[PDB]
Amino acid sequence: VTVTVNKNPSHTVPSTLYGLMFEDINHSGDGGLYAELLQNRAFQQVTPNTAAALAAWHPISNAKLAVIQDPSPVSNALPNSLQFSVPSGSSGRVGFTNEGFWGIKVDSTWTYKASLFFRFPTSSSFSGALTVGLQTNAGRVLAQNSTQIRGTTTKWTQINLELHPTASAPDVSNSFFVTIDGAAGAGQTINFAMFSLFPPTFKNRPNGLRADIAETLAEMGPSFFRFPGGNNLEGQTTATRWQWNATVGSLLDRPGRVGDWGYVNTDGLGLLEYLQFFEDTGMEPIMAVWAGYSLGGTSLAENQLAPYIQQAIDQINFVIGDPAKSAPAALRASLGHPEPFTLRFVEVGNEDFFAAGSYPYRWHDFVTALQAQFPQIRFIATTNAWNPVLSPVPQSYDVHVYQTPTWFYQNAFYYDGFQRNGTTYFEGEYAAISTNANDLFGTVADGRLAFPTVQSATGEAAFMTGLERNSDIVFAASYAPLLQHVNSTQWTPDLVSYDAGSVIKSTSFFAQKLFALNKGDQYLPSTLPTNGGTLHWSITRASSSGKTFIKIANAGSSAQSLTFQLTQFNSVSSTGTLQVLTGPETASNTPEAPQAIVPKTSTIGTGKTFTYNAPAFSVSVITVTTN
Ligand SMILES: *[C@@H]1O[C@H](CO)[C@@H](O[C@@H]2O[C@H](CO)[C@@H](O[C@@H]3O[C@H](CO)[C@@H](O)[C@H](O)[C@@H]3O)[C@H](O)[C@H]2NC(C)=O)[C@H](O)[C@H]1NC(C)=O
Ligand SMILES: *[C@@H]1O[C@H](CO)[C@@H](O[C@@H]2O[C@H](CO)[C@@H](O)[C@H](O)[C@H]2NC(C)=O)[C@H](O)[C@H]1NC(C)=O
Ligand SMILES: *[C@@H]1O[C@H](CO)[C@@H](O[C@@H]2O[C@H](CO)[C@@H](O)[C@H](O)[C@H]2NC(C)=O)[C@H](O)[C@H]1NC(C)=O
Ligand SMILES: *[C@@H]1O[C@H](CO)[C@@H](O[C@@H]2O[C@H](CO)[C@@H](O)[C@H](O)[C@H]2NC(C)=O)[C@H](O)[C@H]1NC(C)=O
Ligand SMILES: OC[C@@H]1O[C@@H](O)[C@H](O)[C@H]1O
Ligand SMILES: [Cl-]
Repeated sequence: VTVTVNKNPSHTVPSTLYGLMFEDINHSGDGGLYAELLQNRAFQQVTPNTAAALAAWHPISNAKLAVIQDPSPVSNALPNSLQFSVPSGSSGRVGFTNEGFWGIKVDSTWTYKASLFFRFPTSSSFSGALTVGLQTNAGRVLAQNSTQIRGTTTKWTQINLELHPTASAPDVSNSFFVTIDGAAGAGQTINFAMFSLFPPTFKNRPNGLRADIAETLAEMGPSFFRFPGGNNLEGQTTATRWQWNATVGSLLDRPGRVGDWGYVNTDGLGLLEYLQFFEDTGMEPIMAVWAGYSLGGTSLAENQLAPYIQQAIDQINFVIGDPAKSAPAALRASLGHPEPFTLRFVEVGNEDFFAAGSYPYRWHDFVTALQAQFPQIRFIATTNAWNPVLSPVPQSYDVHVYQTPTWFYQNAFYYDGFQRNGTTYFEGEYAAISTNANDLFGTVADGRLAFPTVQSATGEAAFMTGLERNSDIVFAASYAPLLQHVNSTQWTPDLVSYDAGSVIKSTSFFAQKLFALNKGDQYLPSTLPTNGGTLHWSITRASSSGKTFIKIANAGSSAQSLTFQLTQFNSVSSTGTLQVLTGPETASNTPEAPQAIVPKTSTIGTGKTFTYNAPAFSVSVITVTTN
């Protein structure tokens, strides 16, 4: 096919076109992006005196463990304590371990920060060292530090100890430990609460993020971060919804919540930590507010909304408000960030098409209130576009689609026929998730993708060329889900996967990265691809530099030739760069082969005419300079 490139741009490409979608799913927050290494660190939202309250915790030697409703808890938010009892007659090493989130990476190049709170409920004569550390799951100690404690300490006391491993572990099958001398401790009980173990964090942020994952997200050049959901915003019930205020301040005062994917969220990754990450990466937020619906099917009545609308206002004021004018903004200032953060986009609920009966009044009441307080924010509706009819008329809709790879290339013209009437569209969740059109949300045996494939990424890339062509009305687009702990998965496929020690960048991740990093501010119209065809392209140009990015998706099984005609330009560089992602149709990056499919960069001859053969199942970016 001959592709003629117009020199005259048709529209400005939004700064926001490519970004990320985040919720805590697949242990993407706790166990993932949030750097805390101990699972069930503070016994949040568990039932005292149950086995499940002890999840991730194990005795050393003859230690007796129970999670109790402490008569004197460390805080109101953390009513549960670990009761650690040493039997009479004990000796040697007695204590307990935490297995982490399916392991803990122990790296001698890292300093770890351990902490805990303790008290003796019964004043005792105990006088001896409390040791914390890291051990292999065979009990081989790799790091340790200690401090003196006294049985007379009957009020909560924090211990803070650094840990320096003597050797890196050969795998992630390691645990955190706490021990005392069994003879010194014989017959005694200690209550513990609010444990933590951190590695070095991204940008050395206090209470920050896991470095390899954070860097991987930054590597993709995202422009926005949609958060905190997604389903995990909604709760199963009003009472279990995400609440911003429960996520800010001291970790002692964060109660955690049962999230929407089968596990407790600590809310250690809370609103301020999200905002700091955006500062650290240059992303801007697309922040959701809870909108009166939860996943059990309950809509709050219209005459019930006011306190929830106020909570949304409070949430936004925490982000952007003048500290002198609201308590949430004063709180932001008091936590060390008096300056407002950026916030241009707020999403009202999540997937309210499932609650489209009540969304008209919820949308109306939330948006009229929020727009009145925040006249510069653009509010995004979550129902299906234009059905039901909302008031006020939405400026934006969030469109989600989970489909087959084929659907994505067949639907690259999704936005071409939309009216240009002042509405913008956020493709806030999309992914090619299955090869089985008859059972998209099924099992792997029934065609569900365990990991993105070259087929899925190239189908998505074809669709993305349509997002970029239609970026006069498409302002933002994010794959979902973003992150997956391979040891605790509720949804596949996911953009980036990991275990306790390493990261897997998917085929889809590379398609995302190639689109986001090679994106000009000008859209250059070109010969249209065949609507329904497997071969797609989109061309943009950087106004300041003339860097011109030709993005090509071949989502099909046939190689396809493209001849590019740039004769309208005064000049075209004599060479360009080629970045190509390709491989067998069903190839994936997996924990066992994490670099099976990676992009390749080379230099090609260019000018006013050049020919490229786009391989079967490929994403290609050709970069030339044009003036
Ligand atoms: C985060 O902020 C919200 C908003 O203040 C807090 O939620 C509020 O919590 C109070 C205390 O639970 C709720 O009050 C109770 O209301 C019911 C029935 O209307 C009544 O039976 C009780 O005696 C009591 O008055 C209040 O309704 C609730 N508001 C909302 C919007 O949920 C929340 O507790 C804060 N979270 C943290 C961790 O600080
Ligand atoms: C045990 O932990 C303590 C407390 O973290 C470590 O002492 C700290 O060391 C850092 C680095 O020198 C200092 O910045 C802090 O001021 C120290 N605090 C205290 C209270 O001493 C100590 O180095 C650790 N020891 C081992 C063997 O890991
Ligand atoms: C932008 O264009 C779309 C497409 O015509 C409009 O969508 C229609 O909206 C009405 C209600 O307002 C519905 O009854 C139609 O089904 C919608 N059409 C389609 C194809 O979805 C939308 O109203 C326009 N918006 C503005 C702001 O002018
Ligand atoms: C976490 O997941 C990883 C990856 O799936 C598991 O490691 C794999 O385990 C299977 C079955 O034992 C092996 O055949 C693979 O060779 C392993 N892959 C790699 C890359 O090591 C790991 O065992 C899981 N961890 C836990 C605690 O369940
Ligand atoms: O990305 C996974 C889920 O898909 C959509 O149903 C939900 O918003 C999201 O939580
Ligand atoms: Cl398919």
